[PDB]
Amino acid sequence: REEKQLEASLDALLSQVADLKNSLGSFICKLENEYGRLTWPSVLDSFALLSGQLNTLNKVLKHEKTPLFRNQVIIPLVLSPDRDEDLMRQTEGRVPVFSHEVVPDHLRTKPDPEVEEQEKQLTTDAARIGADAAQKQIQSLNKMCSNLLEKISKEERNKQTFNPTDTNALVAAVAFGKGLS
Amino acid sequence: LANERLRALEDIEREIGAILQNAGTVILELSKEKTNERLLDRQAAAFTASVQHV
Amino acid sequence: LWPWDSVRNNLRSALTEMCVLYDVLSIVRDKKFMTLDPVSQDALPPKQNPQTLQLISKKKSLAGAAQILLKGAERLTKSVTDFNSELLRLRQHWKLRKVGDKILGDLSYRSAGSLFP
Amino acid sequence: SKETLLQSYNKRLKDDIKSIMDNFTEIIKTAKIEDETQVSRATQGEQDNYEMHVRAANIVRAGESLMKLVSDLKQFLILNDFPSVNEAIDQ
Repeated sequence: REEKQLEASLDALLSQVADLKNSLGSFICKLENEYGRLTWPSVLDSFALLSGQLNTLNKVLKHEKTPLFRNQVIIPLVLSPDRDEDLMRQTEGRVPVFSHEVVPDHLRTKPDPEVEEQEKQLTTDAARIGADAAQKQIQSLNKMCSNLLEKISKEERNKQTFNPTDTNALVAAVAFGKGLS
Repeated sequence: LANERLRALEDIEREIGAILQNAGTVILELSKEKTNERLLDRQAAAFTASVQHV
Repeated sequence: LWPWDSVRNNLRSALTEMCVLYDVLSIVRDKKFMTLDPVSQDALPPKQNPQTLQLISKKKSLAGAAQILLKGAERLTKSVTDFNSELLRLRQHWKLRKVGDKILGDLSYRSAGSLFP
Repeated sequence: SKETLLQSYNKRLKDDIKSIMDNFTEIIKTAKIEDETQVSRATQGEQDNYEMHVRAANIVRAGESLMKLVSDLKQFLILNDFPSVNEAIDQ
């Protein structure tokens, strides 16, 4: 029951890996082989699609129809000094040698060093007024976005120079004597 | 024979005014207080229908 | 390749974490060497976790949208303020013609009345 | 034929019309608010911003594409006209 509920999310989460590899491996060879003929819209479209579809798919497989983000247990159990061929079978040759420290390195839950200063900023902007004025600002801005989508939803919804009848009247008027008396 | 190049200049140099129309829409939008909501709405409607007359 | 160097390693930065995610989710799915246990615990937030994130996220989204709009807005204003000026001479002084993708013109007196192949 | 070129220009004009509306719709479609159901919302806002950034650049490049495709027909119209062609020859 629950294990299949984990599986139906994680299988597609690792299916997103295939699309990400198909993007990046092609990018690696096409950057080296085709550095010239610079086309900024061509790479901007690739960046736009990578931002669009991958970031939506991993989010929709990690934020809904998924096990809770604080529930499961990430457990490393086997590690050896020599190369464990199971990982190179799974990762298709990636993460080589299978060192002792690379298994703690795999669970790199520590963020970037600049994350410490942005957390310091998150403790710094709370020194001034917070969740009292900005709360009503984002409430009024949510109502403003409702007004904008209402505006969008209310905004989302030859001469006959030739005359065949007159031409057929002209071709018949001079044919015989009608319309002269 | 300069009439159609004048029409093309009307197509081109309107787009600066279109940029200013979008800017005047969004700056009045990000304002917390908007007494002239009619000005904002007519800026948006003018930007919508003016690309259409272009 | 001396250019495009930091973009390559910064793409491997996203590559490695996503590979680790793939490896751990392919070893979670296998029942061997893995312990499955539903641990339903709740972490209390000290602040309104959806609302306090909404304090900054939509504000930065709208601000960055306006900034990246204004990035390309001023780029095209100076890019438009002579190519077609001389192109209106050859239509009037001489004979103009277009074929395929290239503009050409004849020189014979066929227009002036000369039967010369 | 000539009608094929006319239909190609009409099709690309209608594609230019469609692209602008498709760019403006998805910016405000993604701005709606939804309740969280096991989401861990810390990663969604930066995703929405980074997807808004490319959508506005899509409008910018759509305007650039309009500027280029107008100039594409500018040289097409300039080669075959009759405002003063039969008039300026005899003047």
